[PDB]
Formats: sequence, structure tokens, C-alpha cells
Amino acid sequence: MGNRTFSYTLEDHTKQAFGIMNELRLSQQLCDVTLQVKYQDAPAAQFMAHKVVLASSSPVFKAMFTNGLREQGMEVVSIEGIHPKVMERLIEFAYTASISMGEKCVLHVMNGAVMYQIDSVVRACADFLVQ
Amino acid sequence: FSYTLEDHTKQAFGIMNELRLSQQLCDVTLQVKYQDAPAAQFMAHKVVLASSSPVFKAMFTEQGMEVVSIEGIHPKVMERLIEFAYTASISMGEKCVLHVMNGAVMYQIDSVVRACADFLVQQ
Ligand SMILES: *CCC(=O)N1CCOC[C@H]1c1cc(Cl)cc(-c2ncnc(N)n2)c1
Ligand SMILES: *CCC(=O)N1CCOC[C@H]1c1cc(Cl)cc(-c2ncnc(N)n2)c1
Repeated sequence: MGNRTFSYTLEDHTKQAFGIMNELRLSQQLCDVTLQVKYQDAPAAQFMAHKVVLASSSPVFKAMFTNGLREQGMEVVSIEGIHPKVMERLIEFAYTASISMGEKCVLHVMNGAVMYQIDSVVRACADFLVQ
Repeated sequence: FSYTLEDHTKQAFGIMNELRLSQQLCDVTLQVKYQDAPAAQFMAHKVVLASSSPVFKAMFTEQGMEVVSIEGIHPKVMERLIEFAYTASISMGEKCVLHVMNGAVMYQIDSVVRACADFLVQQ
């Protein structure tokens, strides 16, 4: 009584939500950006995604997408300086909160994570290197 | 090795909520008309609303900003549901729990329905 308002956090929710966002990415629905990842004259690799989700993972993505002006349809964004396999895992991280690596690719991933200022991935890579 | 950063989705939602409140990257405007109350507009991200509700997901699955009209749900309810989608938290009280529950039912947001029922039964 007394017009008091109560708040309730639903603890399973953000994990289920990200799962749905990842599903939509993989079925290429609602996406508004296509990344064209050109590295060292390999053929360009394409990844579709949602700007709001990439921005939520990376201050670099957030600045890129919120700063200028385009046609507010599907934007094709040229990306250089990072291997597509690295960018693939950084996108997967933004949508899953998980990242996989091996001895042969941890430095690659760390380098990408530094470049996109994904601090939590940088720290996971560090953890991996030291063990 | 595989890592899961257990705090990440909470932090990400924080940022998406910030972008919603600053009206950045939004691709849907909900125009909500109820009874005699003033019309309200809510800008959001279709992918985030879809993440919260099978009804929003079906609704959206067009290019650019889409203006979508909704009738027969009070703007304050819709506002609570949007806030939930971006925070994982729902607010209610004695005099609006049925209204929030109705909204959650309509949008098939089962977690929120259950939280409303829990609240109602506690009274
Ligand atoms: C850990 C190694 C690994 O799993 N893979 C997957 C299959 O492709 C090769 C290899 C890999 C993974 C990543 Cl994330 C990056 C790279 C890579 N190779 C060369 N140059 C760069 N910049 N990255 C290989
Ligand atoms: C719990 C009651 C409450 O917190 N509020 C918030 C401030 O506005 C008044 C009141 C409220 C909240 C909600 Cl979610 C809905 C309504 C409402 N009033 C009339 N008709 C409808 N459909 N909803 C009031």
C-alpha cells in the first residue's frame, strides 16, 4: 500500500535474450550492418549483425555507429586490419558472452580485442596466456 | 579453452539501455494510443524488443525506421515492458500489477507474467 513500487530482476532473462539475438543474427534477420572484413588481400569476408548489439560489446563499434550519418538502411562497412576469423569470434562474443581460443590464435584474438576495446575478452586472453 | 564472461550480458544491456534513452541506432517507433490518454511514442531497437517477447519477435520478422501503431494498451504499461526488455527488471505496485500483468500476457513475456502473479499472491 501507499503507492510503493517494487522492482524485480528476472535473473535468467538477459541470457535467454542474448540467445534470441544470436538466433536472429544467424538467420540474418533484423540485421542493419554488414561487415566486410578485408585482410592482407584475402577475399573479403562478410558478417551480418545488429549495430546496437556490436555497440554493446565494443566502445569502438559504438563510436563508429553513433557518430556519423548514412542511409539508416543496411549499411555495408569496410573493415581492415583484422583477420576475419578473429572478427568472427569477437562478433560471437558480443552475442554469447563466450569466446574460444587455442595456443595458435590467442594472440590474434587478444590483438583484435585490444583493437576493438573489448576489455573482458582481452582479460580472458591474458588469463589463457598465463596458464 | 572456452570462456564465458558471466557479467557481460548485464553490462551490454546497460549500454543498449543507454542507447535507447539517447535515441541512438533505433529502428522502430511505437505509437501507443489508449482511450483518452495522450498518444505516446517510444523509440527502440527491434532486435532488443524481439529478444524480450515472441510477440515483438513475430511482429518484426522492411528497412529503416518503421513507425508502428499500438492500440488498447496504456502507454505506462508499454513503457514498463520496454524497460524490462532493456534491463531484465520489472516494476509494479498494488494499483498497477494487473495492468502490467495484462501487458505481459498480451506480449507473451512469461517471466514477467509469473513475477506479477507472485506479487499478487503475496498480497
Ligand atoms: C586457435 C586456432 C584456431 O582455432 N583456428 C580456427 C581455424 O582457422 C585457423 C585458426 C585461427 C583462428 C583465429 Cl581466431 C585466427 C587465426 C589467424 N591466422 C592467421 N592470421 C591471423 N590474423 N589470424 C587462425
Ligand atoms: C502501480 C501504479 C503506478 O505505479 N503507476 C505509475 C504512475 O502512473 C500511474 C500508475 C499506473 C501504472 C501503470 Cl503500469 C498503468 C496505469 C494505468 N492506469 C490506467 N489505465 C491503465 N491501463 N494503466 C497506471
